Amino acid sequence: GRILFVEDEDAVRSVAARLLRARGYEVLEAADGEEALIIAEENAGTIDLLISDVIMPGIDGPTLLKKARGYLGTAPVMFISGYETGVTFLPKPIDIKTLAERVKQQLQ
Repeated sequence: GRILFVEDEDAVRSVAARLLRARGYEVLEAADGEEALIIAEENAGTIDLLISDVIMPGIDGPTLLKKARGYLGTAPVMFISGYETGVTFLPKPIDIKTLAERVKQQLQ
């Protein structure tokens, strides 16, 4: 499954991305919404899931969704934070077992 994972905190993003790759997903990482929007455009219609932090330097995750939803098609979207159809919310700190369960549910 091709996941676009948008998270400004490098160590949080990298852990989650590596653990998702260990489960067989392709994970395209972005550190901000402006990078994510370019990735979404260049991969339009091939992304299966967007996972995004809510509050990030630059545009927030929900604004990214508004800009990127067309490139994402019907892909589900999962927002994450320590604080439109197919939109879910997972609190931080992220538990990998729960993250993997939710990714699987949204993709199946």
